[PDB]
Amino acid sequence: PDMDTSFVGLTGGQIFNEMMSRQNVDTVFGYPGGAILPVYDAIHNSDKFNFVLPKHEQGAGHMAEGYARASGKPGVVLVTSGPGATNVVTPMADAFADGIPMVVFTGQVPTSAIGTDAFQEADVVGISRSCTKWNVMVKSVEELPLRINEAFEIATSGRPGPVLVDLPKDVTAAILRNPIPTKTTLPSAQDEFVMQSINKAADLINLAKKPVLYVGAGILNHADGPRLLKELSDRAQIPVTTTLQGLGSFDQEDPKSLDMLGMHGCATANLAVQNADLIIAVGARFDDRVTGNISKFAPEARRAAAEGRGGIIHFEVSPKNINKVVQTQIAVEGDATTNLGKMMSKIFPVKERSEWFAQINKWKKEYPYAYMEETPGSKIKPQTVIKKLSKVANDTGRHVIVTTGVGQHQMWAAQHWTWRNPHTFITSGGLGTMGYGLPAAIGAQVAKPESLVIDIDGDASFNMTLTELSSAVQAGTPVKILILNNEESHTHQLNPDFIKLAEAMGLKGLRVKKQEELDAKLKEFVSTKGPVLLEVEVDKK
Amino acid sequence: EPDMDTSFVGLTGGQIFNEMMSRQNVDTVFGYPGGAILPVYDAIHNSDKFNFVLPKHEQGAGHMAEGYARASGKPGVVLVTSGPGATNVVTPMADAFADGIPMVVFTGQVPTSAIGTDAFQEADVVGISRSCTKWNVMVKSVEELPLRINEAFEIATSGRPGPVLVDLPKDVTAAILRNPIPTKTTLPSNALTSRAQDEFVMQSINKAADLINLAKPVLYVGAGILNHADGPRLLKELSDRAQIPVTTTLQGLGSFDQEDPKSLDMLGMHGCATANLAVQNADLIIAVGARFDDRVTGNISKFAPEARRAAIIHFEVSPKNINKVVQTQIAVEGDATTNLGKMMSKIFPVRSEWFAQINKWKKEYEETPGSKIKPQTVIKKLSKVANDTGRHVIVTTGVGQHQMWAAQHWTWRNPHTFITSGGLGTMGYGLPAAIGAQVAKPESLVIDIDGDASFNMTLTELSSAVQAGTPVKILILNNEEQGMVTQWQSLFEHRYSHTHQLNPDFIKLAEAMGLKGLRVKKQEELDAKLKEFVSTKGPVLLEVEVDKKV
Ligand SMILES: Cc1cc2nc3c(=O)[nH]c(=O)nc-3n(C[C@H](O)[C@H](O)[C@H](O)COP(=O)(O)OP(=O)(O)OC[C@H]3O[C@@H](n4cnc5c(N)ncnc54)[C@H](O)[C@@H]3O)c2cc1C
Ligand SMILES: Cc1cc2nc3c(=O)[nH]c(=O)nc-3n(C[C@H](O)[C@H](O)[C@H](O)COP(=O)(O)OP(=O)(O)OC[C@H]3O[C@@H](n4cnc5c(N)ncnc54)[C@H](O)[C@@H]3O)c2cc1C
Ligand SMILES: Cc1ncc(C[n+]2csc(CCOP(=O)(O)OP(=O)(O)O)c2C)c(N)n1
Ligand SMILES: Cc1ncc(C[n+]2csc(CCOP(=O)(O)OP(=O)(O)O)c2C)c(N)n1
Ligand SMILES: O=P([O-])(O)O
Ligand SMILES: O=P([O-])(O)O
Ligand SMILES: O=P([O-])(O)O
Ligand SMILES: [K+]
Ligand SMILES: [K+]
Ligand SMILES: [Mg+2]
Ligand SMILES: [Mg+2]
Repeated sequence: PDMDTSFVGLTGGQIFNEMMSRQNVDTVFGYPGGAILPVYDAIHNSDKFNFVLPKHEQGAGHMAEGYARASGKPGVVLVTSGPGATNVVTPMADAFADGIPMVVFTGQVPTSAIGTDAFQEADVVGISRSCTKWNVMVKSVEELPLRINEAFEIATSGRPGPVLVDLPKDVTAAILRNPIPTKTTLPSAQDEFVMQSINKAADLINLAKKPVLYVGAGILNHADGPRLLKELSDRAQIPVTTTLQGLGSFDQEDPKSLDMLGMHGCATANLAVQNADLIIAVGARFDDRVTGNISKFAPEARRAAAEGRGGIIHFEVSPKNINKVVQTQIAVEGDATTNLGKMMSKIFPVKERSEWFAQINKWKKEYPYAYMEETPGSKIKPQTVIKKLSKVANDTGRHVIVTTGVGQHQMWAAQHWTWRNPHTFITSGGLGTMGYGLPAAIGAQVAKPESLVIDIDGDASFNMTLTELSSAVQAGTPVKILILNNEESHTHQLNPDFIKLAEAMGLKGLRVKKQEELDAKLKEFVSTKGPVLLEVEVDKK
Repeated sequence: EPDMDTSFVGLTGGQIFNEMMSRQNVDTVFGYPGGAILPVYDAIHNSDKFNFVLPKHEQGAGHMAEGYARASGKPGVVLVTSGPGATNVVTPMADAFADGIPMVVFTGQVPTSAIGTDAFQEADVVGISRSCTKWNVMVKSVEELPLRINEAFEIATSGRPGPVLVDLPKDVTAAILRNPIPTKTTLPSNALTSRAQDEFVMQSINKAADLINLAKPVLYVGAGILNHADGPRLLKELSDRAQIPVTTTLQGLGSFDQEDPKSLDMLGMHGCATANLAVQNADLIIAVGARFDDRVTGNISKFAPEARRAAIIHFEVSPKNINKVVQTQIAVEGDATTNLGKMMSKIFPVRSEWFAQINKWKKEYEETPGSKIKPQTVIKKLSKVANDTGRHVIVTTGVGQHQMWAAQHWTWRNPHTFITSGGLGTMGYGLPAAIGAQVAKPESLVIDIDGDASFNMTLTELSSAVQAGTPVKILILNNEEQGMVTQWQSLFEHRYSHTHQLNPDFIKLAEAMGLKGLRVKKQEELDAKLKEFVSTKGPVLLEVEVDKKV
């Protein structure tokens, strides 16, 4: 057996510290507590890590999600036992539904006390079983490195997701006395069937006359995904449409872009999909919000399949989701980016699809998706605020990241903003957690310090977690908080004075009541150095 | 006909739910809207038969419900939507579970036909809340709705009270009851025994009643005694008769008037030193509605010397707790209060060497003008000011040093007046619990003695207080200068700590939320601000800059 002694003499806390470094972790979100003290002190006292403190553990969890989605790295959360652990359940469930990599470490009462109704003792492993890909309770310090490495491996492989590691106080406070297996300290057949599927899929794409790329979140789980997607779209001249969670993976300013697909997407995108002979699904799960009545989804693709000249190709990483909603002609199992890479050289270069694009461009100017404009001297419409802010943001030339709350403003943000860069739309889709906006924006800002981070929030959503406003100031994250306030069966909620709230929290507050002041405020909003909140009184829902 | 009930035929799940709440004597519901719970939400929200309290975050709803229950004696009813709505009430359920607080949580769920398909906002709530509820279930059909509701309330309020969860699929609550259902399933499972039951209990009651009289004793009373209306009343009678010293756990505070000369006050490590000794200088420890927390007896082995010989009576309700931590001599299973009445007769009226011994031990155990303000002084002065109003006063707190100071330096007199998170110790509990308590006792003066870090956890509920019209008095003992994490300290006792959270301007926050804000920086302004604080009509927040070296 290959043994290692480099950790002998250290405490669980220092080992934890060392393991984070080996995992390339430089940011940790969390809140202190007695049970997690040994680890907290180690991380909090090291200048090797940036410890971000929220005002509520839920904040830590959502901040970690924002961090992960904007960086591509797993979000690390550190909290204490009992209430500390239960306060991160929503964020774990949220991350679980959206497939976001997150590693949650929770302090626990001493192993000797487990199952005695000790103070702040909770069956966290049991509580988080359904909202984590995997969880475990470290039983001894020798086991610590192993569990950490497993946690990171699982959280970042297959469909990314959250994992939880329960850390008993006696275990993290103990000192490693014995050497441990070297393997456990270092990070991390059908191979033929998959290669066959890649060939078959290449054959279908080369064969297609009116193909469509239906792209989702999966393409963002690899740094080169968006690049290879563009390459494939250019090489075979294939129009590209994305899901809500796929926004940003393809430049919407590109001529081949169909924009968002679904009951809330562009008519043109929905048409291309209903008329296509081949649909190439890349990192998307065919949600009914996208497909509509499944039995009537992609009729021309079905016909092609029936006649042996098309159908549906699905690049999926999870075997469980293959053929789950729709029967597919071909399924390429595994990482979408990797497989698109292996398939590129097999794709026949297509000079043009004049007819297909003619029909598409015809629908574009035939169904110009536009909301109901605003009548002079009247309540400001939210879609307008978004279309405009998008322009103002764009004029700065900076990299822009957008987070949102949950509600009507969420869909408007998705629809009326012009997406161009990957990892720039961070919204809660799977679970739809109100209050996500602010903390996710803070975490995204910590991940991309130079980026302009905007949170397009709703008034009710914003109230859920507005206490994190002071956390933004403390963390030095200059997030731009936009609140589309449409508050005048019918649950009228009382809102605080958002501007006075902001000032009370330590930020600059701005308000807009009339159309004649919107443009100036939007510019000041985006131009302000430091965190700032802008409330725009908008027309009732 | 008592066989089938037809009164609900034709109604929707939502109206049935509405009717069931009435049969359960529910007039208050805390919750937040969402698509999955819409059918029920609309029914409750549109009825003037119920007061629907809206928080800004579901966690607020849960803690508000706990405060409501502890101050009223009734179960706290919570109504939330699926997914995030359900997961946001997990902490409050875990909190209520640890402190044995009756709470009925109703969560909207995706249609039964969609269960297990990863539908939008679908969560295995029954699985998530299994370890933090006494019982839970997912209603499968509208005919089953009345049954589950009655079971939920029965379980939440019997044995050791606790939280229960009822998962409500949208299609089920939106459906209309077409067929009749058995009357048994629609009648509340409210609350007779046999000679076999009466004898078994009476047996242990007498055996215990003997070991009592035949001894010279101490009452170790806890939260259990407050779970019966006439609980504390019989506690006094049993202390008067045989002249017995009464000591309470943190959760027992208020069960016995600390004015009476027989009060040993609070027990445990952060308790009055006198009590800890009296618990040793006692020949017989009469445990009443307590669970011997290790925080009450660290040296489990060195616990109760004089009582460890001539035979530790235990009036417990859950057999699963008897002889599961400490070792008892006699066990009087069942409701404490009830078993006390069933033992009042067998008690021989009356001790002088007992008091003298204590009074001495007790008689054996401030700030200078110009220096920092001490928390203890704030609490003692506030207790006095509160008392001078003559009103019924209820106190809630956050979690931390201020929690223990509130317990120690306040003078407890009335039952159901100290509402603090002891079992789970949930920071952020103060404000929402105070709002719920206020809704339960509209005429009571409700004070939340909070800490700055704890208060930040849930300060968004401030606007909820204004909206609900609850005139809660929020006291924030801000000691932000000392960190909330100790690195090291002094033996003989300074504290060096780290991790300081940046607090917002509490006064400007209050004003922004719609309340009156007050601040105290110097000792020379404390008394006036305390009086204004308590005298202000409407919700008000008072921040007192306190010494970080206390
Ligand atoms: C009222 C309402 C309206 C909505 N309208 C729309 C709409 O019009 N259009 C729209 O798009 N959405 C809409 N949504 C959102 C929608 O419900 C789904 O949440 C979302 O579209 C799912 O997107 P996704 O498939 O890209 O991501 P996910 O649900 O995260 O699924 C990603 C898929 O990719 C797979 N995957 C992950 N990583 C990899 C990898 N490395 N390699 C290969 N595969 C991988 C996953 O296993 C999974 O199958 C709406 C929601 C609501 C509440
Ligand atoms: C920093 C800190 C310091 C603390 N210091 C102290 C301290 O010094 N002293 C202290 O006491 N606590 C202290 N606590 C609180 C402590 O952790 C426990 O939560 C508390 O002592 C439990 O009190 P209890 O047993 O009275 O109530 P519970 O924990 O609620 O237990 C009640 C018991 O009574 C039973 N019961 C319930 N209803 C009935 C009924 N109707 N009839 C009969 N039996 C019934 C229950 O089943 C249970 O066994 C502290 C907490 C913190 C965070
Ligand atoms: C934690 C949580 N509670 C409840 C819901 C149900 N819900 C979905 S959208 C919505 C209202 C959103 O209001 P607001 O944030 O103001 O946005 P708007 O739709 O007005 O833009 C609610 C209550 C939810 N998604 N999450
Ligand atoms: C939700 C939650 N997170 C963390 C803890 C750990 N914790 C216990 S006391 C405390 C600090 C309390 O600070 P404050 O509220 O300001 O009170 P003080 O002790 O200063 O009076 C913390 C962080 C907890 N009990 N609950
Ligand atoms: O300080 P805690 O984590 O023991 O409450
Ligand atoms: O309104 P929701 O709960 O369906 O998002
Ligand atoms: O309080 P500190 O340790 O974060 O500076
Ligand atoms: K767009
Ligand atoms: K006292
Ligand atoms: Mg709104
Ligand atoms: Mg404090």
